[PDB]
Amino acid sequence: TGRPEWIWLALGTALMGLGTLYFLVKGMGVSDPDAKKFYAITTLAPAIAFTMYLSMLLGYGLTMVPFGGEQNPIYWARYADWLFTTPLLLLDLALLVDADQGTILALVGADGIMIGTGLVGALTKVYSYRFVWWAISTAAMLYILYVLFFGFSMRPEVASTFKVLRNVTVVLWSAYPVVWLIGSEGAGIVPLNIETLLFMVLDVSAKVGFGLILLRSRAIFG
Amino acid sequence: TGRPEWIWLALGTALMGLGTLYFLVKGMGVSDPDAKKFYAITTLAPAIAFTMYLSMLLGYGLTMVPFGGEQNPIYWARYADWLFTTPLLLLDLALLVDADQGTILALVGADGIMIGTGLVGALTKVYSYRFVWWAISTAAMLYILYVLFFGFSMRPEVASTFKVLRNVTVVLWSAYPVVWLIGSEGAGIVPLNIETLLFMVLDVSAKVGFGLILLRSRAIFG
Amino acid sequence: TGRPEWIWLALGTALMGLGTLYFLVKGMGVSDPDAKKFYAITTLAPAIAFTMYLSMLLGYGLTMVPFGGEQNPIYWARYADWLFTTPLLLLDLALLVDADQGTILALVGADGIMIGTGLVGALTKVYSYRFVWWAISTAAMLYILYVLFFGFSMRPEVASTFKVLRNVTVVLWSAYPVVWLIGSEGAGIVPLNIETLLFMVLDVSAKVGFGLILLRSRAIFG
Ligand SMILES: CC(C)CCCCCCCCCCCC[C@H](C)CCCCCCCC(C)C
Ligand SMILES: CC(C)CCCCCCCCCCCC[C@H](C)CCCCCCCC(C)C
Ligand SMILES: CC(C)CCCCCCCCCCCC[C@H](C)CCCCCCCC(C)C
Ligand SMILES: *C\C=C(C)/C=C/C=C(C)/C=C/C1=C(C)CCCC1(C)C
Ligand SMILES: *C\C=C(C)/C=C/C=C(C)/C=C/C1=C(C)CCCC1(C)C
Ligand SMILES: *C\C=C(C)/C=C/C=C(C)/C=C/C1=C(C)CCCC1(C)C
Repeated sequence: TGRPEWIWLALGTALMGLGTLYFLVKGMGVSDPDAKKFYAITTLAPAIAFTMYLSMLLGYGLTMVPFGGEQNPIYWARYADWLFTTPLLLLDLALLVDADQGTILALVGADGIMIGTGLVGALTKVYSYRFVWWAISTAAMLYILYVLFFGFSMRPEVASTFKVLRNVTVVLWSAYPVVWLIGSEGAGIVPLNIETLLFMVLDVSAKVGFGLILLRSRAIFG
Repeated sequence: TGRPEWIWLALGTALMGLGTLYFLVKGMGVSDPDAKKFYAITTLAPAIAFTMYLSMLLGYGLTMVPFGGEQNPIYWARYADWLFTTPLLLLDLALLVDADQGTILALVGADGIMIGTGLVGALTKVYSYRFVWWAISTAAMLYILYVLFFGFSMRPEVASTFKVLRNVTVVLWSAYPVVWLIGSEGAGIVPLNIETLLFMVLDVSAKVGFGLILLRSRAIFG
Repeated sequence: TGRPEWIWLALGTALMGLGTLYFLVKGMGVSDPDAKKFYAITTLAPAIAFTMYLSMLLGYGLTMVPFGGEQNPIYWARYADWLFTTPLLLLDLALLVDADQGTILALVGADGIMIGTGLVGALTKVYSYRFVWWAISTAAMLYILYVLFFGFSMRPEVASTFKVLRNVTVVLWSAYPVVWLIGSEGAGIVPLNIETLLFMVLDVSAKVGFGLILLRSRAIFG
């Protein structure tokens, strides 16, 4: 359509949907409780992602925010996307190590403050305050990843599995605040169509790729 | 008032409130844990429903959406209603059969995508895309009901109880996407005042009736 | 800034942030599960509160509502604040006595109807209906506190601890609907800058003070 980033919203819609289906069919048959939790958690993300990517593609997940002298297109559906799918990722990581509730409660709460303050940053009309919200949202993320290491006697399956998804996690998660800071929402260094592609690349890798790495091990079975 | 559907919003407000009270007084005395969960879940729905029906009655739960050449009155409070009360219904059904977490997580998540995409459909200005959101929301519902049967060794109390509320569930739940598709939100086949009545009839039967069928058995006691 | 209540939004921002930090550092080291839940719950509130107080301070958490012949400044971030932090308080109180799920589900649900209908009251343009929402929100709160006493064999630690925070709870919680009713949102008896101070005084005492009373006892340790 008229928006150059359309192609990347369409490709991400497509990869999120083909990914959930894969996951659905993959999930049919399974009857292991625990396994019935990663499939759930793991399948729902691009499931939710699918709808949120489609809401962007069709234009619903978009709003205009004025700042720095203009009308900046802002896809709030991302935050609705992540606010629902980041704890799924942290729940998959959490259940993985068997985290006590107090820390899981601490992770999703920092999580909604992370997405929550990320979304506040996204829609704040005062340019310099956008970077205050980023800094608090980055400190919460920066907080979560700190727990993601020394925040916690596991089986060598889930654990080695835990190294991967955590390292893929720091790099992936930390890449998100850099793309925000450099794209149209932040300094405006990188064009929205490139930022959209970077986010869809992280989202598909986060949703589908990270998905394709977790459930393909017996780290998930009880 | 000026809106012909007012009478049905007022009657539903009334039946939701008299229903929660019934449930409240009914619930006082009870000290069985499990039983303390159906009363909770079961009472809260028309409790929440009451407030959401009243917000419609008083006009707050209403917004105007342009499409197909006009300003269509849209009661978003329904989705806020269902987004909060449909998992209560699925939690009552779920706890009922004792569903593992992975499937309960899978049901509420499809559930918020169901209400979530239903609400997206409801407020999307592009007429043909409204029917795409309906189709995904119907596929999630269509998904949930599929689990509602072959998605799972129970006592003959909860189980026979489970036949009822599930069958009342498929017919009730499946009636909702038909009323949406045929009313003002969808094809506009049926007037808003008739659609409102159908929804309030399903909502009262869903909230109060379905309520009046569950807790009046020892299928709920531990 | 131009708003006289700014000073109180700035002080509350500050006290909420210094308070979470205190709590964070206090929380580092702890490895007791249960204790890892009060710190979580307890720390997150002024954590969330911090961001919501800052969103008010910077102007984001504010909207204008017309009624009684004018444009009344309304800080919706409070409800987003409380909707997220009141169940944390009730979870701290709940876990404290070890409440069965049915009642905890019943408390947060009345809770979101309390904040939920409080927020509806806050943004309703019809003046007399604002007081209907207050009355339902007060009845839910009035409901929660009723459970807060006779809504439930505990250790003399958590229990005596329970007397305090509950009594501090009724007075604190009940003070909130009085400040609402008397401030700019309600009868307009008390100026917004005084109402803001009263709420920040309750919020800081609720978030930080109530915080500073709970975790400083072994009522929290397992
Ligand atoms: C064969 C299997 C395992 C999966 C393929 C199903 C297709 C849809 C989504 C999965 C695609 C690829 C794996 C995810 C990995 C990535 C790091 C995602 C970023 C790349 C984006 C475009 C490149 C191609 C791919 C989408 C296959
Ligand atoms: C006597 C008991 C069990 C309940 C009556 C309390 C009143 C309020 C709500 C309950 C009403 C009726 C039972 C619910 C069943 C229905 C299928 C609802 C649809 C009907 C709507 C109008 C018809 C009358 C009734 C509301 C009694
Ligand atoms: C020394 C410790 C325990 C705490 C101090 C850290 C500072 C920040 C927040 C804590 C402040 C005070 C305790 C909370 C109690 C109150 C009833 C709050 C209302 C008072 C507001 C202003 C008065 C001063 C104080 C904020 C210290
Ligand atoms: C969908 C999956 C992933 C893991 C999404 C993760 C996204 C982030 C981790 C976001 C952090 C953000 C922060 C830290 C800074 C401001 C805005 C963001 C929301 C992009
Ligand atoms: C309040 C109780 C009940 C069971 C509500 C159930 C409602 C639905 C099941 C809705 C499904 C919808 C779908 C399937 C299609 C588009 C829009 C709806 C939200 C009405
Ligand atoms: C942040 C901590 C506390 C305990 C906040 C508690 C707030 C209330 C208890 C609010 C009740 C309200 C009611 C009862 C009446 C209408 C509006 C309010 C939301 C202020």
